[PDB]
Amino acid sequence: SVYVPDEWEVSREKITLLRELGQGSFGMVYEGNARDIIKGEAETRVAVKTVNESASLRERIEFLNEASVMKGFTCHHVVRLLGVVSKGQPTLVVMELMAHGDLKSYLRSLRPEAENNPGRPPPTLQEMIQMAAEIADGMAYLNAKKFVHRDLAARNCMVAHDFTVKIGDFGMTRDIYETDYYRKGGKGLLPVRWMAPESLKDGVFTTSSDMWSFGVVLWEITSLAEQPYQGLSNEQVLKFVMDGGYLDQPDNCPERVTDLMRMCWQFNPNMRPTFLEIVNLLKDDLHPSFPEVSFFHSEEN
Ligand SMILES: O=C1N=Nc2nnc(-c3c(-c4ccccc4)nn4ccccc34)cc21
Repeated sequence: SVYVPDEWEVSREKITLLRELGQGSFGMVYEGNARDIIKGEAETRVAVKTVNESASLRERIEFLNEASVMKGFTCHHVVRLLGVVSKGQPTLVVMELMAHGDLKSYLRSLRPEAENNPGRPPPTLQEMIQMAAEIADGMAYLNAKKFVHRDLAARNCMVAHDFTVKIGDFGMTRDIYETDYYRKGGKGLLPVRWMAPESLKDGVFTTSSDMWSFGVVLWEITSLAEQPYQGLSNEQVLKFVMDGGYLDQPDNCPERVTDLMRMCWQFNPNMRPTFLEIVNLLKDDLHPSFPEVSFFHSEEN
């Protein structure tokens, strides 16, 4: 419980909170305007995440330390941390704004019956491949930095103003999608419907179990984010998957996407593909901008 201010610290005076976006599991997230936060931009539309005002000083420290995990990361397909306001109150962290929010909420809005349907039809095959490659590229970047995500899921991806999908601001959906988590004392909140068998069995998270979860994200894309194993309880899901079960393809699932899921859900984790291998499989079928922005095509890879 210490937070030392660094080069990410920004003056509170630069940040204006404009409207609520939604409740993060630790506090309200707002849309804001930030002055002189990005070099070359006089002003930037941002998201800014806070703690609940009921939070202790130590909880604010823990919040900032958890948020700071993202400081090292620079990838087009991972949501970017822009600044921190730790001095005074309220505690703020300023993030790249993702205009269409989290991918689970977004996908659900595309259901024909949804009250908030934006008029956009469900994703085409080309759109799904594009999303898959973007998610896999962000994940490849993170895994290359020896970072294991542990909670890859549509709710933890975000959708930008230009409809690019990115790995979302980390750990932001435990309130809006609380039912996606099974609390198991000692282990904390477990996203059991997204977890690999060895993670369920042994509490082990690896890049190979991130790949398992990627398979489930593809399933959510093709099902418009139904609950995986709907109508099994959390304890039933945990046993089902440990015993070798995995998700059946949604109705009308495109074959190419089905095949990706099947690779992700191999029982032996050493047999699953890597994220770079996923991007390699998809590379010839993407927007022209992809090689300009991807980790996969970068000298860093
Ligand atoms: O934590 C974020 N970092 N960048 C973001 N961009 N957007 C949102 C966001 C969220 C949101 C996502 C997760 C938790 C809380 C709020 N909802 N939303 C609705 C419309 C437009 C944007 C958004 C959240 C973040």
